[PDB]
Amino acid sequence: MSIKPGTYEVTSKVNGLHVGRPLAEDRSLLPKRIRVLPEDNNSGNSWVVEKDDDAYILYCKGAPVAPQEGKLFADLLGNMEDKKWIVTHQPQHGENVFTVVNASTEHGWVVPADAEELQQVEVRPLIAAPSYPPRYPATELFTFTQVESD
Repeated sequence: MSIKPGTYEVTSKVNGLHVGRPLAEDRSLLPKRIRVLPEDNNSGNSWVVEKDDDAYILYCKGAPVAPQEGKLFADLLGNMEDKKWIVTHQPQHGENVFTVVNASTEHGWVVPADAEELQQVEVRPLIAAPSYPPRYPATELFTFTQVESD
């Protein structure tokens, strides 16, 4: 698996849309949904990927992301558990394509095939064709494209 630590733009293979947080959110410290974004509402969504021992912590607009009740959020308060992710290259699906699977829950990022703009990214057990290598549905695949920073 693994991925080089650094700063990345992330898109869903389902629709090519960026994943992250939109321009406008409440001023609360409530966990913020990570979403499929419209093309006109996706700036400031270069994720930071940091190695964390054997896994990765993934920051969107400076907050680490974590699963809760089967959905993906940015943790603004800091009390969310399960912040480590296994990020694995799936070269059979393209050069910069990855699955993202929680290191503790074993559930991975999923964008449903019929996701709408602004819909929240899910976190579910991943499924794959029993082929060699396994072939993942696009709903579980993400393109991580290294940027510079900001």
